[PDB]
Amino acid sequence: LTEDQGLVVVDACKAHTKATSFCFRVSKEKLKRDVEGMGPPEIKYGESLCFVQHVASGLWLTYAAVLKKKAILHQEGHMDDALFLTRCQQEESQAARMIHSTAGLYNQFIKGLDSFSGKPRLPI
Repeated sequence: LTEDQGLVVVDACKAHTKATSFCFRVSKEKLKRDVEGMGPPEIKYGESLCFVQHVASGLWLTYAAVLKKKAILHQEGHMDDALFLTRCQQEESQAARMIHSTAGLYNQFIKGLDSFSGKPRLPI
C-alpha cells in the first residue's frame, strides 16, 4: 500500500513493513501469534476463502470494475471477492525464483554493457 498509490507491487527494501503488512481474514469482520509449532491447520488450499487486508489500514481488497481489471484495497468493496489460496507445483515454483535471480543478473549485466558502450578506455 504505497502512500502515493495504496496498492502496487514495489521494490522490496522500498516496501517497509508498515506499508505492506497484508493479511487474510475469513470474512469481512474488522472486529496473538507464534505456535512453534508448524501450528494448527487453519487454512485449506482450495475452498478456504480469505480476503486481503492491509492490517495497518484495515482496507478490504476489491476490484474497481480485456478483463485486466485493476484491484484496489478499500474500506468495504464487493462481497464477491472470495479469494482462496492454491499452491503451485515444485516443478515451477523453482522456475520462478530461477526466473528472478537470473533476470536480475542479466539486467545488471546489460547495465554493465551500458557502462562502456560508447565510452572506450561486470559480473562476467
